Amino acid sequence: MESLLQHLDRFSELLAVSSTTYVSTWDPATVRRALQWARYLRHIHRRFGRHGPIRTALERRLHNQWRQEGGFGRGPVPGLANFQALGHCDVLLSLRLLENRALGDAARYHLVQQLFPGPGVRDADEETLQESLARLARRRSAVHMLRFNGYRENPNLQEDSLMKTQAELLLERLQEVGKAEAERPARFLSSLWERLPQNNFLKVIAVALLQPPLSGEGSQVLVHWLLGNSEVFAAFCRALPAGLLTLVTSRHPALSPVYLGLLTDWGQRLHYDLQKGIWVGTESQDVPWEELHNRFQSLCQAPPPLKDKVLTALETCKAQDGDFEVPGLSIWTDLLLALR
Amino acid sequence: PTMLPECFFLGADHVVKPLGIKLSRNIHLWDPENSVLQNLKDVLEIDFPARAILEKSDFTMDCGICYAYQLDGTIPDQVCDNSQCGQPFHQICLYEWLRGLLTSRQSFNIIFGECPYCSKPITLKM
Amino acid sequence: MAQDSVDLSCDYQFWMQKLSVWDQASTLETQQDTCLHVAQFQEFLRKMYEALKEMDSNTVIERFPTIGQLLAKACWNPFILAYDESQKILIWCLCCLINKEPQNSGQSKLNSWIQGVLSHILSALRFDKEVALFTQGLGYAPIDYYPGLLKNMVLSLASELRENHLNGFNTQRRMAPERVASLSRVCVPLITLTDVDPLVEALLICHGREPQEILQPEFFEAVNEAILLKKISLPMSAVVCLWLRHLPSLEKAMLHLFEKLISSERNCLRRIECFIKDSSLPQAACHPAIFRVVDEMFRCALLETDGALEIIATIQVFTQCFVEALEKASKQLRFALKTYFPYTSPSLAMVLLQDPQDIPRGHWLQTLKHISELLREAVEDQTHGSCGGPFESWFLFIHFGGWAEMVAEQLLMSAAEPPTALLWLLAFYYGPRDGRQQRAQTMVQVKAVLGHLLAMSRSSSLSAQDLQTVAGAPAQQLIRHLLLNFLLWAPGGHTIAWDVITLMAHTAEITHEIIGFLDQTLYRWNRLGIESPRSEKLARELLKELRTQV
Amino acid sequence: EGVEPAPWAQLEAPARLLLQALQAGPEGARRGLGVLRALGSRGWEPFDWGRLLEALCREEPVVQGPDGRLELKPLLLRLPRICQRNLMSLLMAVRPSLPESGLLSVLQIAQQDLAPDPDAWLRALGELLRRDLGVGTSMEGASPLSERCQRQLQSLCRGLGLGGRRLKSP
Ligand SMILES: [Zn+2]
Ligand SMILES: [Zn+2]
Repeated sequence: MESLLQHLDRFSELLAVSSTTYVSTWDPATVRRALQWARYLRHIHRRFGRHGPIRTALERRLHNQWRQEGGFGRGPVPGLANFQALGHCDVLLSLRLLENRALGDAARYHLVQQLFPGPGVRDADEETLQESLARLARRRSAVHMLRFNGYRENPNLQEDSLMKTQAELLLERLQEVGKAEAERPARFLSSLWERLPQNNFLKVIAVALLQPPLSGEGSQVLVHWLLGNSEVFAAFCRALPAGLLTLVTSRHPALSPVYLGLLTDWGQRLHYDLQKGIWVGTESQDVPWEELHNRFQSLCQAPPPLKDKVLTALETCKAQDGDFEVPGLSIWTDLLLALR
Repeated sequence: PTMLPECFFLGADHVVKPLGIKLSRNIHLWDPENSVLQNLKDVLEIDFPARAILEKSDFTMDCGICYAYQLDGTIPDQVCDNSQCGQPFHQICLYEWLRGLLTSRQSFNIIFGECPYCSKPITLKM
Repeated sequence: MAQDSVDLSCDYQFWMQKLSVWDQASTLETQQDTCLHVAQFQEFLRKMYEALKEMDSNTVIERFPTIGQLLAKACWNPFILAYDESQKILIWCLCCLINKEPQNSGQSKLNSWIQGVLSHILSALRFDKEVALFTQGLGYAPIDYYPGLLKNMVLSLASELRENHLNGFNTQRRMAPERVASLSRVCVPLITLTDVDPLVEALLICHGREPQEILQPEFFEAVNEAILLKKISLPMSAVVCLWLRHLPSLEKAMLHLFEKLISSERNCLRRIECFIKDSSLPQAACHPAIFRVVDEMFRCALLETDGALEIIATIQVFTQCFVEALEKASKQLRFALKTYFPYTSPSLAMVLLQDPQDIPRGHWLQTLKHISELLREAVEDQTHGSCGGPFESWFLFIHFGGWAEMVAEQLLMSAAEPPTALLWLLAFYYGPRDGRQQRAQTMVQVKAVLGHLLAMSRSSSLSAQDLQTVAGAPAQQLIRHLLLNFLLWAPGGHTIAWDVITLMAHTAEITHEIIGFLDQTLYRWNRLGIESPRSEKLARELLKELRTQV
Repeated sequence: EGVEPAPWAQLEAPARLLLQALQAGPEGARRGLGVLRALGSRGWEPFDWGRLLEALCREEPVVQGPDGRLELKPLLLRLPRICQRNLMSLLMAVRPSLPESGLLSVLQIAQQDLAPDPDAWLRALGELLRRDLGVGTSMEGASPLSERCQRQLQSLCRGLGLGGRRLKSP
C-alpha cells in the first residue's frame, strides 16, 4: 500500500521532466527504467485497480498532485490526469520522448527499437505498446476522416458530439474535485473562466447542464456557481441560442426567475421610433427586437410550468407601465401582441 | 388437389411435436382416391371440431406491422379509436410507421397520425 | 534468388506516381482510388520492409532516392494510415531508415525528419481548435479523450442515419446523400476498428427511400470480405441487408463456400457444417430471393461436373441447416415450399422434409418405397401439371440426404428378394436421363449382384477377388458404392476391406470418391444416432489411412 | 420546396399499405404476406393485382443524371429499391394467381434491356420469374448470375473429379 506512493510520485516526476528540454544525461538505462516502471503501473491498474482502498489512495495522490500544482505560474504541466491514465502511462511517456527534439541519438534509437521491434514478436499475450500506438494512430486518422467527411455542426448543441465530449470531461473533472473536498468547485470554475475562451466555455456549461447523470451533482454545482456569479450569466443568456436556454431553464427551475429578470431589464432600455415601426436601443450592445422576440417565443413554446411564469412576468410588467392595449407605448404590450 | 399437400402445425411446442411425429410415420398411408378430410382423419388418427366457438373464432391480436406478439418484452397495447379496425400495434412499430407519413405531426411527446389499416386519427404518447 | 530488385523498382515508380496523384485524399476520386489500391500498397510495403530490414541505412542508395517522399505521402494520406497494418509497417520502415550514429549533417536532418513524421502520425492536433484548447486547459491529453470522442462521433452519425431512415417522406432535413457516401468511403479502411462497427451496421440497416444505391460497391466488397474472414462480427440483420442490396456479394459468399469443399476441407463435413452454421447463409436463405440464387449456383456446379459427390454432400448439409433455421424463424407468416423449390410437385418435398430421426429405423423402408413411387410417377408419367423434367426431380431428391443415401443399406438388409422400387430409386439416384430400357438392365444387374453378395455374406469370410469379379461401364459408381456399403454392413468385413480398397483405388479420383463416401456415411450415422461400433471404427481407420494416399 | 411525395400517393389504399410494408427491410416480404391475409380478412377479400401491375408500369417524369435530362420512368424503377426487391420476391410467392399480360410488361422493365447501371437483383428476379412461368427458356445464357461468377465457378469445378452421372444429354 505505502510501497506504491514512492513508485508513483517518482514516475510522475520522471514523466513531467520527460517533456522538458534538459535531456542531455539520458541513456538507454534511463529509458529502460522508465518503461519497466510504466509496465509496473499498467500491471497494478489491471491487478488491483478496482474496488479497494488502494484505488482511492491513488486517486487522493493524483488529485492532490493536480491541485498542489493547481495550474498557475511555474508550469502548467498536465501530468497523468486520472487513474484510468495509469493503464496507458507508458504511451504518454513514449509520445513525450518522441516529441522532445532534445533527445540524444542513442536514446532515440533504443526507444524506437523498444517501441517498434517489428513482427519478431507478432505473438503476445498482453496487448503490447506497439499495438497500443498503432491503435492510437488508427483512431487519430478515423477522427480526422469523420470530422472532414460526414460530420456537421448540429444546431441542437446538446446532441452534438464535440460539445458532448467536452461536457463529459468537465463533469468528471468536477466529480473528482467534489470527492477531494480540498478546494471548492466554484474556485476551479472561476479560474477556468479567466483562463480559457469564454464563448466556447459557455456552450459547454449549457451542454453539461443537460447530460443525464452517470455516477446530477455536476449540474447541481454549476447552477450554484452561476447564481453566485451574475456577470457570467449576463453573457450566458446573451450569447447562446434560444431553445438551449429554454431547455436549460425548464430542466433547472432555479434559473427561471433570474432569466426573465435579465430579459425584463433589456426591454426597458429600448425606445420606440414612430417613423420605422421598430423598437430600438440607444447603445449598440442593447438586445434587438428580433432576438428578444425569439427568446420569448421559445419560452412560450415550452412546457406549461414555465409558460405561465413568463406570461405572468410579462403581464405584471405591462400593467406596471400603463395597461395600454395599443402599440407605440409599451414593449410588453407589443410582445404579447406579436406572440398572438 | 387430392394428392398430399404441404401441411404444417401452429400452436404449443409440447402439443405440436407428437402431431409432426404421427404425420411423419403415417404420411405413406395417404391415398388420392378418398377425400382430404377422410385421409387426414386416419393419418393424424383424430376427428375435428365443427365450430367449437363460432362467434369468438379468433381476432388476430398481433402488431399489425411486424405480425408478432412479444417484440422485445412489449405487448400489442396501442390500438385504434375505431369500431371497424380495432387493430393493435406496438409503440415501436407504430412510431417508426407514423414518423414516416406526411400527415403526421409531433408535439412534445405526442404523435398524431393515420391508423395504417383504416386511415383514421390515432394518437401515440411515448 | 534471381531478380531481387527489378519488379520492386518498377512497382516503386508506379506507387510513387500514384501517391503524388492522391495527395491527402481531400476529394471523392482520390478517396475511391486509394480505397481500391491500398491493399497492394500494403503488400508492397511488406516486401520493402524485408528489403530494408536485411540491410542497413545511410550506406546504401538502392531506393533511398525518394523513399522519404514515398513514406511521407503515405503518412499524410489517412485512407492509407487507417488500413489494417499499413501504419505499423510504415513505422517499421521509418525505424529501418534511422541511424544510431549520424556522421554527415544530412543523416541528422533525416533523423529529425523521421521524428517529425512519426510525431505527425501519433501526436498532432489536426482537429478543431477550441476543443484542443479546452482539453489542454482541463489537463487532458489526446490519448485520454480521443476514444470517447470517436465513440461520440460514431453514435452521433449512426443516430442521424437512423433518423433520416425513420423520416421517410417527411417535411424535415434530409441527410444529404453525399454525406452518406462519404461515411461509406470512410468505413472501408477502418472496417476492422471495433470503434466504428455501429456506423457500419447503421449504414447497412438504413437503406432509406432512394431508387439508386448511394453506397458504392467497394463498401460492400470490404464488408463482405471482413464478414467471411471473421474480422468484424456484425449481426445477422446487417449481413442479410448486405446480400440483399449487393448481389455480387452473395455470389462472392457462395464461392467462398466452394473453395472450402473443393480445396481446403474436401470431405471434412463437420468443418463444412461448422462454416455453414457460423456463416449466415441458412438464416439469409429464408428470403426466397437468396435461396433461389444459392440453388442456381448449386445447379451450375451439379452440371459443370457430372454429379460430383462433394457438391452433393455439401448441398445436403446446407439444406439441413436451412430447414432447421426456417422452422425456428418462420412461425407466423411463412412462405410455401413451392417458393423455395418451385420446379417440382409439393407432395414430394413434403415427404422428403420429414426427418428420419422422427421415424423408427424399421419404418424407413416403407417411406423410401413411397418416395420411389412419387419420383417414378413424376418422371415416367411426365404429363402437364407436374415437374419440368427428370433432372428437376433429381435435383430436389438430392437436397434431402438421409433418404437418398439410405437406399443401398436397406437393399442389403432385404437383399433376399430385393424391392424393385428401391432398385428403381437407386438407379435413378446414380443416373437420371437413361430411359426405361437402360434402367431395367441396370436394375437386373444390381439384382444379380445382390444375389452374389448375399451368397458371399451367408458364406464364411471369403477373399476380395470374388468381389472384384462382380466389380469388373455405365454402372461402375453404383456398384462401387453398393460394394462399400456391403463392406461396412456385413460382419465378414473389417478383415478384407483393404484388399478391395487398394484394388478399387486405381487413381486419386477414386480415392477422393471413397473418402467422400466414408465421411458422408459417418456424418449420416452420427446424425441419425444409428451406429454399429465395428463399422464406425473400421470406416474411421480406412478414412485415416486413405487421407494420406489421397 | 424540396418535399417529395411518396410515389404510391395516388394509388388504391390497400396497394399503398402493401408498398408501405415492403419498404421495411428484409422482413418486407413476410410483411407483404401478412398484409394480404389482412385483406382477405376485410370487406374486399380479393386484391386487385391487375390494377397494381398497371400502376407499376405507368410512367412519370424524372430529371436525373446531369443537372438537366428529362426521362420517363415507370413506378417499379421509381419506388425504393428494397420495396422493389421485396415486391418481386412476393410475386414469386403468389405467381399462380397473377395475370400474365401484366407480369410480362413488368418483367420487360426488370430486364432493363439497353440501360447503363442496371439493378442486378431486379434482373435476376426477372429471370427467375420468367423461368417459373415457362416463357423464358430464352435459348440464351440468360441466367440469374453474372458471367464473372459463372466463370469463377467453372474455374473451381474444373478442379474436381467429374461424376458418373449423365445430366447433360448430348
Ligand atoms: Zn411490433
Ligand atoms: Zn384503424
